[PDB]
Amino acid sequence: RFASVYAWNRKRISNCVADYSVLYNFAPFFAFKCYGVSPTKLNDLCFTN
Amino acid sequence: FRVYSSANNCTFEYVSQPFLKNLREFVFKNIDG
Repeated sequence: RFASVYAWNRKRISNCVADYSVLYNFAPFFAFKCYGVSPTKLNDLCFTN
Repeated sequence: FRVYSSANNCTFEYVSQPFLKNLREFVFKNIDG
């Protein structure tokens, strides 16, 4: 169950290997728009949170 | 049994597998965080 638009549910992702490749398998994606980065090379970077 | 103090809001979590005629030596230091 998702939260309201004003009470947007926030979660912090730290200390874990990010397989940004299973973000798929969920839908055809009405929108999958990435800003400032590319959808493919997300696996070529590492971040803090 | 596990009350150090109140008003704790740590989001980050961390490691496990606890540490422990019985001289237990240890050492602690910080280096640029």
